[PDB]
Amino acid sequence: VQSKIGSLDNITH
Amino acid sequence: VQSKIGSLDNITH
Amino acid sequence: VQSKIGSLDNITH
Amino acid sequence: VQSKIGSLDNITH
Amino acid sequence: VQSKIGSLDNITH
Amino acid sequence: VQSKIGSLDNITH
Amino acid sequence: VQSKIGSLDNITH
Amino acid sequence: VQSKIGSLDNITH
Amino acid sequence: VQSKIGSLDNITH
Amino acid sequence: VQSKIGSLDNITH
Amino acid sequence: VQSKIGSLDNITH
Amino acid sequence: VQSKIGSLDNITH
Amino acid sequence: VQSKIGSLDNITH
Amino acid sequence: VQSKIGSLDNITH
Amino acid sequence: VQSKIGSLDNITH
Amino acid sequence: VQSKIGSLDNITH
Amino acid sequence: VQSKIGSLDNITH
Amino acid sequence: VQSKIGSLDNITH
Amino acid sequence: VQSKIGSLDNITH
Amino acid sequence: VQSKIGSLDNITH
Amino acid sequence: VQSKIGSLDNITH
Amino acid sequence: VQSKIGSLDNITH
Amino acid sequence: VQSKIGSLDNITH
Amino acid sequence: VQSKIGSLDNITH
Repeated sequence: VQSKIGSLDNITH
Repeated sequence: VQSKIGSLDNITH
Repeated sequence: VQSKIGSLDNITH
Repeated sequence: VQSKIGSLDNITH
Repeated sequence: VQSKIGSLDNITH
Repeated sequence: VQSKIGSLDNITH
Repeated sequence: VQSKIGSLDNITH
Repeated sequence: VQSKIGSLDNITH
Repeated sequence: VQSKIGSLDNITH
Repeated sequence: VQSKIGSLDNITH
Repeated sequence: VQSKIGSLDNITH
Repeated sequence: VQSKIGSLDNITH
Repeated sequence: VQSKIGSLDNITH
Repeated sequence: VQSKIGSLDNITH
Repeated sequence: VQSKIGSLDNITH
Repeated sequence: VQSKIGSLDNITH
Repeated sequence: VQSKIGSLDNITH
Repeated sequence: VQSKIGSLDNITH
Repeated sequence: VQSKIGSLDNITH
Repeated sequence: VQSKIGSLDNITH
Repeated sequence: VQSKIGSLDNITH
Repeated sequence: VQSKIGSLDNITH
Repeated sequence: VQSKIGSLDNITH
Repeated sequence: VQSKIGSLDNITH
């Protein structure tokens, strides 16, 4: 509700 | 509800 | 409801 | 489910 | 569930 | 569940 | 979503 | 979401 | 979310 | 019962 | 019962 | 019962 | 399941 | 389950 | 479960 | 929900 | 929810 | 919730 | 209910 | 209910 | 309920 | 519901 | 519910 | 609920 997700997994290999 | 998802998985190999 | 999805998986190999 | 979601309700008497 | 989520309610008498 | 979440309620008499 | 309400009831008596 | 309400009830008596 | 309310009830008597 | 009701599932292999 | 109700699941393998 | 109700699960292997 | 009802109402008038 | 009812109401009038 | 009811109400009038 | 599941009702009026 | 599940009701009026 | 689960009710009026 | 089991497995080796 | 089990497994080795 | 178990496992070795 | 009610189960290895 | 009610279980290894 | 009610269990190794 009225929320936001920028990212969950940023995986740099 | 009135929410936003920018990204979930950003995987750079 | 009144929501938006920009992206889910951005996979650069 | 059986809710009121993302709505506007105006009443005048 | 059986809630009022993200709504506006205005009443005038 | 059976709550009032993220809402605005205005009443005038 | 990205909308506007100018007014709902304009009443002159 | 990114919206505006100018007014709902404009009443003149 | 990133919204504005100018007013809800403007009443002149 | 044993469902997926209004949910989001993302699986990356 | 044994469901996924309004949830988010992200699985990266 | 034995559900996932409005939750977020992130699993990275 | 594997049960028996002899009688429910015996009404002598 | 594996139960028995002899009678519920015996009413002599 | 494996139980018995002989009677509930015996009413002599 | 609001049901009668495997029950017994006896009503003498 | 608001049910009768495996119960017995006897009502003599 | 607000149920009768495996109970016995006898009411003589 | 009013039944009988003589045997299930008679194994001779 | 009013039953009998003579035997289940008779094993001779 | 009013039952009998003669035996379950008769094992001869 | 999802039960084993008034049943017999025999397993031999 | 999710129970083992009035049942017999025999296992032999 | 999730119980073992009025049952017999026999295990032999």
